[PDB]
Amino acid sequence: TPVLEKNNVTLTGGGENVTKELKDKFTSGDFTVVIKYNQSSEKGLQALFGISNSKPGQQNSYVDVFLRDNGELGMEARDTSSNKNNLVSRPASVWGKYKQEAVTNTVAVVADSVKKTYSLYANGTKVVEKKVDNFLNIKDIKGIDYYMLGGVKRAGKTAFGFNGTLENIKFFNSALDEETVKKMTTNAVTGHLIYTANDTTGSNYFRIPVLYTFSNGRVFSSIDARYGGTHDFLNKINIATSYSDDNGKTWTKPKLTLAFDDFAPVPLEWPREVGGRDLQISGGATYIDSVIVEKKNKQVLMFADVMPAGVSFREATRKDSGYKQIDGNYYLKLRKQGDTDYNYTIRENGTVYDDRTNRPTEFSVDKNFGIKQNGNYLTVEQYSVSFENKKTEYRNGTKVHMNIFYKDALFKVVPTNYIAYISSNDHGESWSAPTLLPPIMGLNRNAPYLGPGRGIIESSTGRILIPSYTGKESAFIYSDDNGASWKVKVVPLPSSWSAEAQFVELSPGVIQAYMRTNNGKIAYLTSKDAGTTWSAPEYLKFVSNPSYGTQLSIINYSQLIDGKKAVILSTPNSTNGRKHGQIWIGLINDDNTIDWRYHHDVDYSNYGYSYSTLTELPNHEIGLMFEKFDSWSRNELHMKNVVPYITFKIEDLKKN
Ligand SMILES: CC(=O)N[C@H]1[C@H]([C@H](O)[C@H](O)CO)OC(C(=O)O)=C[C@@H]1O
Repeated sequence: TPVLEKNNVTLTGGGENVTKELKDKFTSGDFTVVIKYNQSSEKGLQALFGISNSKPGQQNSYVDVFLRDNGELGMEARDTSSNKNNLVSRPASVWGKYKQEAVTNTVAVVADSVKKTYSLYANGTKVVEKKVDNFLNIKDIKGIDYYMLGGVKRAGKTAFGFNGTLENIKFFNSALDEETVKKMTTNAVTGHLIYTANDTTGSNYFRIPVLYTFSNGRVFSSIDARYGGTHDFLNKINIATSYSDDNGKTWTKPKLTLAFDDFAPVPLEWPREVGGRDLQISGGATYIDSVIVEKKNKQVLMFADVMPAGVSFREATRKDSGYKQIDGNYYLKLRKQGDTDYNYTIRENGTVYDDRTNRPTEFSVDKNFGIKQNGNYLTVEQYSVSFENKKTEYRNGTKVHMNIFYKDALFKVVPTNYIAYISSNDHGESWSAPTLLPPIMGLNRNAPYLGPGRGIIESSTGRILIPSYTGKESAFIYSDDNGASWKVKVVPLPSSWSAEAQFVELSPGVIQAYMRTNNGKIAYLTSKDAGTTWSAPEYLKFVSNPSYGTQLSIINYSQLIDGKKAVILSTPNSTNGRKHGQIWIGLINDDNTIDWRYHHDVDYSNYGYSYSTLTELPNHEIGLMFEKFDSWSRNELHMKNVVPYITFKIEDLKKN
């Protein structure tokens, strides 16, 4: 039970002395503090409480828990005379505002001198636990004489003044156990996660959210389940899905939808320290960056990039499709172990052919790229990962089918990237086996890289359009036969853009592709013939981002706003990083120019905001899922439970 509990303490920098209440309560020196608070101003460094030596010369002798204006939660524990200075923290731990209101967060700190660890919790998640060599509890700091809410008394002055309301604050004179404190910090923020660390997927990490609303009124999500931290590469990544049959209120437990099993779907504690965060899973095959579209006949497509083990955006040969042309048909090449050339193709029924003799072999390749010999599966041992800061990838005794995308395969595909698609006839309950896309860029070129989010059906032609990019060009993958066959329009860009794009239709036959660039701006290209030819790029005047850029989301909206047809855009908007998420409403004019009339800031401007996805809910509200952190920063790698789902009414989005 609490040694002290206070409530509804509103403050604006000044703090409140509780020295009389807490002096003499902390017998061992260990402590737990749980704080339910909301901020009225996020600016500056703010302490939720402070325990200090207030006397002159002793300003580096204190304990506190602090909040930064970018959502970082941390704690310090410092002693002047021994020059001991502990700082434990994690970025992107709290929420600032939501729809014009200060957000209530619940955070906690645990100091355990037996373990020599400081632990921090926020909103149901243990955001960090750190064993420290120079551990300090309250009794270890010389001359503690001052205990304060909403600041730290340093040399008789109030430092780090907190602005807001401490709704409830509990001080305990012992280290409370992990599961209790997780429970105490659980609140409404906790329930905005669809995908959670070590849920049904087995993944501790997630990135690249996608939302889509189907014609039947189901709302559907896909996401990258990234098992080896959040690294784009190298990594072990599956695509997970989850859906809602009630306008987004409740969601199904996540299922794996695209996955390889050369590594198992298991939780790994990826090291965040500078010395380990660069580590990667190197040996594992991957699906990455999903795109969803619903056809006119209500069948659903999902596309994803496919990386064989060892291959990424970085390693993939750019000069080979992985396909061969034989009598006007395209067939995937394979290289057998011990050969240097690619002497084999996969042809009809998955039969592996020796191209030299033009004869079928005894080998075949199944619908999931698994290898058979005489109609029986070849096997390989699955890998596990183990730590200590010593990472090892090792064979674990479990047998899985040998696969042409694996490290230990007898027959291997060219080490480049591919695109695969799967189809569903039951709005995402079940999915067909993956089909690899044919060499639409040419035989001597790797496939493009998907622009995550959604594709579209252009209404005047029924053309299906899937966005992708090469690093130098936009690659608009399309089908004019309701998805039976695919072509591409390649459009050279002004520079080396990572041209992650999304489409909107302005009017029949007129589409725009809005995309990331390498120049700091969002570009948009216009076609007035349903995607066949594209104008020169124009740029939005009101977004200004770092040169590297970030993925965006833009969707058509079904209902009139101010009597006009509308589009809705989600993007970060800050030259300081992947920060300052905004939702913009653009109203289409009769001449097909857009009036960008409204914008809404999702949280405060220094809070993290990376990849995002929008959908129109059946009730005509808006669903938003996004990466509430900076996914470019090397400081914000390998963080759990940082991809929330939130919703807006149009009237909410009109404000800011
Ligand atoms: C296929 C792949 O690697 N996709 C990744 C993409 C890509 O590497 C970049 O476009 C190269 O320029 O980068 C990012 C990113 O947050 O910046 C996320 C994607 O998951």
